[PDB]
Amino acid sequence: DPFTMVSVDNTYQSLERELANDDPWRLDDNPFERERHTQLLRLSLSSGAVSNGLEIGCAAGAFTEKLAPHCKRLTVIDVMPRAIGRACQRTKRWSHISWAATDILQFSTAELFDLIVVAEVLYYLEDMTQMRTAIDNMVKMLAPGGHLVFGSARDATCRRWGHVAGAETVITILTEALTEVERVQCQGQSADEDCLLARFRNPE
Ligand SMILES: Nc1ncnc2c1ncn2[C@@H]1O[C@H](CSCC[C@H](N)C(=O)O)[C@@H](O)[C@H]1O
Repeated sequence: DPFTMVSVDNTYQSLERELANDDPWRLDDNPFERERHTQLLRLSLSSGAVSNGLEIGCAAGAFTEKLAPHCKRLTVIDVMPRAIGRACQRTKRWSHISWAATDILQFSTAELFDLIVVAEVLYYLEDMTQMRTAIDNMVKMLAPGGHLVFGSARDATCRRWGHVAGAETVITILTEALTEVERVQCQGQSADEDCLLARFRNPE
């Protein structure tokens, strides 16, 4: 069925607009987003407590808040300063969270993480060369036994949203460097609410 979304000149403005909503991306108020988060957290916790976690793309901190109590240390990156601002207010009781306003394309640490969560973010990149670059970066920052928990709207949905690729395409690329340990589908009320999540292990 046909649908309507806000229309902007670039991805920065798209992000900035959602981050100015009371509930960005409806991540608090949408039962589908809550169920997605349940799956995302179930996958993240599959191996128990995390030593050094990374969250890539935090919106207003809805998932950060669910993840934080289970990581000894948590780092959170987001290309939008407004996302860091909203999320760190949400998680203020925790003293073990670090933040950086950076694009995943530009993020370079010597840090290795035993969990990287990358959900509903990689389709904002402009093309497949950027996705690969970001994926290589994520693979590089995985600890020798660590897991990567990925989630995304499907390819078709992503293409309807004006983006280049979604879940199936990224899973394919992820699989060249990493070992798939599990996956889950997540479906809501419409074609737009149809998500694939997969948990990958670093064969290392
Ligand atoms: N290239 C990029 N690098 C880092 N963060 C990005 C980014 N492109 C978009 N983002 C951020 O990714 C977030 C997407 S909303 C998804 C949030 C969370 N992962 C969840 O599943 O609920 C926003 O905070 C947006 O600002």
